[PDB]
Amino acid sequence: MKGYIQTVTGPVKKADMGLTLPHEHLFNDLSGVVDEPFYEFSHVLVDKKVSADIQWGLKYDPYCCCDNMDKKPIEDVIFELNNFKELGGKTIVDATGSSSIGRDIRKLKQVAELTGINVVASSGLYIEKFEGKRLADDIDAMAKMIDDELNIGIDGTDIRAGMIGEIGVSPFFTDGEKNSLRAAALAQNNNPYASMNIHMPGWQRRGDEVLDILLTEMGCDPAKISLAHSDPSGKDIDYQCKMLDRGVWLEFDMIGLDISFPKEGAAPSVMDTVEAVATLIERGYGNQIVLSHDVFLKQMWAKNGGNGWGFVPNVFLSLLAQRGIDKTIIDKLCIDNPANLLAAENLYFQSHHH
Amino acid sequence: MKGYIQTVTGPVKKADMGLTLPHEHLFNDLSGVVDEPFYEFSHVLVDKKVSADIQWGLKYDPYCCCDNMDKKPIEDVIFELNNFKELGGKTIVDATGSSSIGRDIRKLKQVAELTGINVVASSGLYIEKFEGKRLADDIDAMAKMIDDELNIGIDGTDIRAGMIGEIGVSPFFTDGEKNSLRAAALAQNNNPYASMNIHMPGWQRRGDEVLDILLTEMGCDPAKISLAHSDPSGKDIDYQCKMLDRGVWLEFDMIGLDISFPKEGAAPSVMDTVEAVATLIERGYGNQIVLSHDVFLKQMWAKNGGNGWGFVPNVFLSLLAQRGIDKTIIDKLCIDNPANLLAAENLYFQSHHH
Ligand SMILES: [Mn+2]
Ligand SMILES: [Mn+2]
Ligand SMILES: [Mn+2]
Ligand SMILES: [Mn+2]
Repeated sequence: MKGYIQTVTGPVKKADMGLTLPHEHLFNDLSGVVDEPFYEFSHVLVDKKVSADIQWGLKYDPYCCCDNMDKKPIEDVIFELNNFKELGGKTIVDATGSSSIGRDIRKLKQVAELTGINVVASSGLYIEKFEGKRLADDIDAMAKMIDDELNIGIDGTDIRAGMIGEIGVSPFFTDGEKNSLRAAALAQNNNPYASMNIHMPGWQRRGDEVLDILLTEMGCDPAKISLAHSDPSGKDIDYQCKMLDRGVWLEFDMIGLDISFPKEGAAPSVMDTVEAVATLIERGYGNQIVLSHDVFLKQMWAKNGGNGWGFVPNVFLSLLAQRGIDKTIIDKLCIDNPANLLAAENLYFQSHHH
Repeated sequence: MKGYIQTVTGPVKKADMGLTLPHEHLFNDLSGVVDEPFYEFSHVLVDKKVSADIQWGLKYDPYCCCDNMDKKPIEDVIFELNNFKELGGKTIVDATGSSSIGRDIRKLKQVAELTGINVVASSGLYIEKFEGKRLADDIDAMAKMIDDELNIGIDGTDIRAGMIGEIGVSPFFTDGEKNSLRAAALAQNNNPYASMNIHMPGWQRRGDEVLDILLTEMGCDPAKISLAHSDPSGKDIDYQCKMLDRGVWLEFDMIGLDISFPKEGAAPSVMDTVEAVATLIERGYGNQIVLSHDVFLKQMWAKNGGNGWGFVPNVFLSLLAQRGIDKTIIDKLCIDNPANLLAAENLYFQSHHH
């Protein structure tokens, strides 16, 4: 009851969230993991500024380009956000939950004030590759940190997070990552409105072991848990329905990503995901799906020839409609659904303790 | 023997062609078939100038945008060509073979002179949708026209074509289109160095009936025939090998196209085509494959965030190398192969008659 989201400028009631994107990165910095150029052509990308003129290459080796991986200028973030705003965009979640990946709580507040968009910050440790020993801390300590960031503030400020995540599960699902997941669960069970977004290794099928921890062991409310990067398992209907049957949300947050990673594999096409999401809706699971773009690289901005933050509510929703999905469901996918995931009260834990 | 290509500034010997793109459009104009906006979002595209900022939409409804479909400014063509030149690009084929689709023989010559790139013009009637009654002419008359454009010149000039094509076979393969194919065959059999490029309905499997006409009926040299738009049949190995076994070239000319057409279907991904082409090479057919981009819309230019004319020799070739194809074959795919298709002498017809 009384569902709401804690934004960077205060609480917003569930009914007031409107068109919402539940998994994006407004301010992140991946500067400490620029990769060496992977291919013979990649060397020319390395020191170049991201623009439309190098999409040809960035779509095959995004991580070799320093600029692509560097901090995001506020001017550029606001320009791209004004795109979403023009379509009736009202709320956006920054899933940059850790200093490991450049969370910038003060710029998030700045952008909310300038644009009037509801901006939700996150708290959560990422994969061991970025976090190192931070995942080896006591689970209670890690949980306390997340609890403080949700209820008191971040980085010495009074600006609070509204989501737990994105919690890092790597393709190696390390013992530290498992510890991190347990800490996130403890924090969630102390915070009646907080959803938990899990970064999944999308080209793997690790959902059952993740949910054995969150659901079976830690006793979390499945309706407050979302599995990120579900997109690359979209052809695997049996796996996806198995997860949905455990009561969690599947998040297709790579819509319009349009990049091939030299290691981890190539992102599904928009049409691939249209078919997956449409088939899940036909199977009765429309009320358990959320959609986003996971903008996390400068190449993804529309001003650079990427798809930006308008693509899901404008293009993808139109594609679903052409595929014959009913308008009533389509209208829920980017409004009611993310509002319920992010803001509905937990059914198992309705008190916040000290 | 003595293989060569007739370019817009004169003959170039086969050995001097270098890095060659055998299927592109430098100057074309599709202004008379702008489609109505297909989707709810498409209306904003209609009157906008193509830029990186509307790729989001043009990738799903390219033909509704008037600017995208209009004539190509020479400044823009030269900028994009200088990209290819920088990679050692030496020769490019404009497959705009008809006034129906805006062939501009004088601008082709202009660009060759300004850039030093060997530019090959084409002669050939397109699909009935564009050509109408022009396909209902006497086959001998149609053949004479193609013969004159190869040997005397185009549009009152002394600038000649060097390729027959792209010959229009629509998804309806009309009687007119069949007539057009026969005229192209007659012209080829009178022109010992001219290759014939057939626009195929790529999401269909019409190759056997096309080749029954060209090969069985008209007696053409299969080694001078290329089937365009083979890309969307790349998963259909049995069909593709059946065509290759008849001795013709398969052209994968949609590499880096990255567009979904609302009717005809979505283009294969670059990685899809990497796998198809690699598997054909592993099957022994590497000497029967050519590669191109089919740049035909302003959205495809690199300056707009498309992949431009550098993508095949830079990115695709690197991808094939990562997939473990041998360098000796990779070096042939964009040099020896297109030179042989375009410039080798016909084995069946070695005299030009009047
Ligand atoms: Mn993630
Ligand atoms: Mn993310
Ligand atoms: Mn064509
Ligand atoms: Mn073409």
